[PDB]
Amino acid sequence: HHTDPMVSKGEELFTGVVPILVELDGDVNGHKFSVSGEGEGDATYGKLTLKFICTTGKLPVPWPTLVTTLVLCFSRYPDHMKQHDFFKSAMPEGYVQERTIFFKDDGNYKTRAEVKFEGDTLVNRIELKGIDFKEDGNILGHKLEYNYNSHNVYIMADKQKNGIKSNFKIRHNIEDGSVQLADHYQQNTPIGDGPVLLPDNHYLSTQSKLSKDPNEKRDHMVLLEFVTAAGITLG
Repeated sequence: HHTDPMVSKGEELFTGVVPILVELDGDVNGHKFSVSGEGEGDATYGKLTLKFICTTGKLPVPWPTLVTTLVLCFSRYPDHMKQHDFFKSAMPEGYVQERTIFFKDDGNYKTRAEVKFEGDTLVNRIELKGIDFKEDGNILGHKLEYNYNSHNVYIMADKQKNGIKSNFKIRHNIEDGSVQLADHYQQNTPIGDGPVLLPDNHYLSTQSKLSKDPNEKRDHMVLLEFVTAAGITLG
């Protein structure tokens, strides 16, 4: 029950708990790897629960560096901001999410993902290419703590592309107390030709907890993530 049928369409796709599939194929400095993830999203609470498995053995980069790569349609948009929810409005046909992630004093990830429904399942299919990493650096050397700092991300409309853009900084904690900066540049465009909601500037607030499955012998990450939109006030 929103007065905007365009909003009603997206809210209906995401009521209740929605199953999620993630499939990633990566290549970082010639180390090829794959990751499969499964879980559930509950967009009413901006809540995601996912378990990822490296299906090619040991992950050649640290799990925290892949959190942002590995479904913003599950973000909680407050009622007064639902007319700005691009991610759900592009569903079910979906959207393309592209990033370049610059690791300060190290290499970069380039990622391309298609996020869309396959039946009732929300699917995130990703290709990742990483180049120019130091083989003894914080990434290829696995020197980052297994956690994730909370942060806020500014979202802007990209009118020319009928989508959105976002640039933001992730600070990964290094095992010695320092931080490893990951500068994200992001763009999202609809897969379909139909209309989407293009947003006013706002931000997404995110918190993530990383854990392990004590019964799991494959290299894996359990992820609990909350994402909530904010920065537009209800006067």
